[PDB]
Amino acid sequence: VKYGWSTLPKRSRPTRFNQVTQGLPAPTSGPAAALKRREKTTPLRTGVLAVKKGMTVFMGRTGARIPCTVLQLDRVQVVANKTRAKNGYWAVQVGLGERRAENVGAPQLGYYEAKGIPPKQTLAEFKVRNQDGLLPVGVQLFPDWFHVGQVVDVRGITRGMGFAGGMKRHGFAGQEASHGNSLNHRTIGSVGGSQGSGSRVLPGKKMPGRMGAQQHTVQNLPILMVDNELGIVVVKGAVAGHKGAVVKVQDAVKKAPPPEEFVEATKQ
Amino acid sequence: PPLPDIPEGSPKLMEPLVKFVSDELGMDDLKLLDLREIDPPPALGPEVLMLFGTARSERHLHVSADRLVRWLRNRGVTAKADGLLGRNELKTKLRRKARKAKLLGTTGLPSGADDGITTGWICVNLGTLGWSDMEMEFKGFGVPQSGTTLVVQLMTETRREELALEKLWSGILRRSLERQDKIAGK
Amino acid sequence: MIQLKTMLNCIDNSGAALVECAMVVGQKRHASIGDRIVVVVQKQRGTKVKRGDIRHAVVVRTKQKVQRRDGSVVRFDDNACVLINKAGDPIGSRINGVVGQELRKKKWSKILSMAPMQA
Amino acid sequence: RHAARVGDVLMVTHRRGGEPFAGVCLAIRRSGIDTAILLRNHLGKVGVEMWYKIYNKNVAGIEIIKRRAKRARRAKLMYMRQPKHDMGSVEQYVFAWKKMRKVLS
Amino acid sequence: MKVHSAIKKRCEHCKVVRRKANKRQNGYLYIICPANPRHKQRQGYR
RNA sequence: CAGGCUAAUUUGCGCAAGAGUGUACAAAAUGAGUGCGCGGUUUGGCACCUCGAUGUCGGCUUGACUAAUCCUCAUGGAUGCAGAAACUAUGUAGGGUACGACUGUUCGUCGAUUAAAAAGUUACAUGAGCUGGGUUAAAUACGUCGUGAGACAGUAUGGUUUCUAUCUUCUAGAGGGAAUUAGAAUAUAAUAAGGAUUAACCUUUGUACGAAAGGAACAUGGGGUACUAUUGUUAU
RNA sequence: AUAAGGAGAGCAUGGAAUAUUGUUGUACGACUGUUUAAUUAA
Ligand SMILES: [K+]
Ligand SMILES: [Mg+2]
Ligand SMILES: [Mg+2]
Ligand SMILES: [Mg+2]
Ligand SMILES: [Mg+2]
Ligand SMILES: [Mg+2]
Ligand SMILES: [Mg+2]
Ligand SMILES: [Mg+2]
Ligand SMILES: [Mg+2]
Ligand SMILES: [Mg+2]
Ligand SMILES: [Mg+2]
Ligand SMILES: [Mg+2]
Ligand SMILES: [Mg+2]
Ligand SMILES: [Mg+2]
Ligand SMILES: [Mg+2]
Ligand SMILES: [Mg+2]
Ligand SMILES: [Mg+2]
Ligand SMILES: [Mg+2]
Ligand SMILES: [Mg+2]
Ligand SMILES: [Mg+2]
Ligand SMILES: [Mg+2]
Ligand SMILES: [Mg+2]
Ligand SMILES: [Zn+2]
Repeated sequence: VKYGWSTLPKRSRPTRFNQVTQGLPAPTSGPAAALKRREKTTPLRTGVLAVKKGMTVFMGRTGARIPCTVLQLDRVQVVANKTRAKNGYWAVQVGLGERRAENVGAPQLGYYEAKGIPPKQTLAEFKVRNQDGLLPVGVQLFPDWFHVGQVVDVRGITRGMGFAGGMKRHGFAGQEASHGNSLNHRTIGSVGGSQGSGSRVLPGKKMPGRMGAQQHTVQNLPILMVDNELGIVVVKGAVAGHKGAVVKVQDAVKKAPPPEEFVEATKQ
Repeated sequence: PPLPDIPEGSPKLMEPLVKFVSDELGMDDLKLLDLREIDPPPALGPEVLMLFGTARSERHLHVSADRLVRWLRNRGVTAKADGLLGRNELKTKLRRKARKAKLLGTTGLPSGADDGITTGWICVNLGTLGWSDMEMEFKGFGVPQSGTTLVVQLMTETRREELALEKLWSGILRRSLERQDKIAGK
Repeated sequence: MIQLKTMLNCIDNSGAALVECAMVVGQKRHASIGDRIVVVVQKQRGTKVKRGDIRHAVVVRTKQKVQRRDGSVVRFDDNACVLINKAGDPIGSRINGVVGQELRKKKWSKILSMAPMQA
Repeated sequence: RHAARVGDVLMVTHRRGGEPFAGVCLAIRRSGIDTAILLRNHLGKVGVEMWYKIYNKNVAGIEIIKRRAKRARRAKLMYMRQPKHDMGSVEQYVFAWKKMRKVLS
Repeated sequence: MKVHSAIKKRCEHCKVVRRKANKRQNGYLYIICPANPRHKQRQGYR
């Protein structure tokens, strides 16, 4: 095998010939079984691309100081809808910002040409639960897409930290400072056992290396403020990345979807 | 004997409370101290109304205290008894005690003078229930709302004499009143 | 932030003047205002506590700055505490000094019933 | 000129209770909505400092009860923690201030 | 219940049954007794 | 010295049988002297084998695995399970099992917390990763033995701890590539490999149970001095 | 024994060096010295 329990050649396409309508058991794997075991968690509605603008506090009447991060929506449009009959899952492609036509390539210039949308800066897909989550292509999403008090998840790329050691990367304790230590203060110490442990370093061993600059998701962050004119969506807590980086905001998977009235008002 | 007069201006929960702790709990002596005239608000709330009661025995106090917390819980007030051990908080203390005896072999049983399972004072702090706006001069945001704080101190006869918290807060009262007159003048 | 080997002041009329912290009870993080600790009496004041007696105490004052929920940050000039028994009942009967405002939210009504000042 | 300067003595009245805290301003951090001020006072015999957010709603009001004779030659007055320059207790200026209000009012 | 390597009937009401045998395992021999629940025994370890 | 063979012995266990204890009643618990066994931890035997050792081991760093379970989860038995606690046994190794004092050390001993402060294998797991508590010296003093040189599993103080990583493994990041196949831009699924993984407290109508003293299981809630939910407080 | 104990415009009469943990009590050797150049200075 190469990946998992399957020995099937990667160039063979037998999916259409093993159909449940012919009396075969519904497979436990595949796009169909992957969507069925994620139906509850999958967000009902699409998300928005926002730009991290900074951190502050939301001072509330009577005495509440709530640390919060500001995320700005900069011309968030709907670019494409990914259906299940065409792609294998439900999702909405969202665009953010703009880019100069010269910098956009011809393959992408003809892609926006077939939609009536100006070239965007970035693109991202947000998985929706069913066909009711697909929106018309070319509609702008404003901060009012969310409501105050709605918990969301913010996905952003964490700050880069280059080649990290063992202390900063894996929280290693290090070694002593002055009681006879010899050139080994911030080093990782032992890397394994001896002949009884395989006479090798074991896969997955924690070692120095690059840290940061990866996607990180912060779940269950309420929405404290929603200002359309400013274009901002203030969320509680911290968010991954630097100021000026694009992040993905969507409803929380571990929390119930917003009421039926809200999901319909926003669509209305 | 009679009941402690209710200071004019107390909340509507002050009259049933005094009746409850007297006619249903069985406190020997009850004295309600009006300490709502202290210039610097004490470290219990704006205006305290310490109610002092005497229990027959530590066991009676522990039951009466827990009986009062459940009586106030049926009205919305969420009181926190400072000295009332919980159901499982007592298990762990008993487990460790009995566990150590098993290992040692009953060599510390007569030496467990202080265990943390018995107390002769319980302070049921009801908190500041009724909040209202004051009247101040600020040209500032608003007025610093104040509210009456209720505190029920139930202890035994032996423990009510050692502490002597009745003469502590009484002395504090008159002191804060004399100092107040200095500012005004008369 | 009170740890092991830390020396604190006793502000109650228990007969202790200078105690040393021996254990942070119930937590791994260092004791802050309103936290329970186990101390060892190191000095006295000219049923009192004799030097060397191990008792439980509560931190009331910390030199480390403590941030309240509203953004107020309080700092004291020294670390103080009041001796208590394992039950939670003040050994002393009167507090002479100012205690932090974090004793109100951690249910220390007994310490706050000795008429201590607050900051 | 009329604003409160570092080195002056202020008095912060708290929303919940009205408990006033008086002290000499040692620092002013201007950080947008989180602007804060540091007040030092000796309560009892203990020196207690306090950072206060001026734009929070838990501070009912701030008043200047005593101004500094000469402007301080420093932005921060952290040297007032040393016994040499420690102003000590501020109760004197608080008592003298309340009297003025009562007599006038 | 008592897991013995030698299970025996201890009264007239004790019955020998093989339970928990399914398409994935062989099961164990049990001594089930409705009169006295102290006679409950099993043969084999999971 | 480690590895290898053996398993007398063990501070490693299981099963079978049942003298006996259990007011009664073998198997709730307990189990004499024994029998049949597993296993490779302690003290040994052997000697295939010259090599990092005589406390063969301690601490640090970093693990991986085992399950014969100290804590947390499910559960059978208990004239000796009323409740609570505790006992015995069956499932189960996901995550934890801390801190300090005195002891050269692990052996250990104690202090105070804690839900608990359980074990073992990996060449003391790991010194081309650290330490030197050790592993060996020459100096000196004392003690014991010897006619003496000396010896001692003695005692005390002191006493140079090398290496720029070739290969495999490993952690990261790259050059080229073969792709249903002319090659690209952008967004991407099935699937794969890993990560996260603690516990406590209040809340039962102080209820069930109990003569009383005592005192549960089940379940909900404890995100808000923002929204919202909820409980109170005053005004209409 | 320099015992100890009392003391020498702005935050500071301001850098460097002087400048080092202090005190007390034990064991051994009276003391200053000498010793295995290059692991043992006692
Ligand atoms: K070094
Ligand atoms: Mg960078
Ligand atoms: Mg370190
Ligand atoms: Mg191999
Ligand atoms: Mg190898
Ligand atoms: Mg018999
Ligand atoms: Mg078990
Ligand atoms: Mg049963
Ligand atoms: Mg039970
Ligand atoms: Mg799991
Ligand atoms: Mg070791
Ligand atoms: Mg090695
Ligand atoms: Mg010699
Ligand atoms: Mg000799
Ligand atoms: Mg030397
Ligand atoms: Mg190489
Ligand atoms: Mg996927
Ligand atoms: Mg849990
Ligand atoms: Mg509110
Ligand atoms: Mg000499
Ligand atoms: Mg030499
Ligand atoms: Mg030398
Ligand atoms: Zn039977």
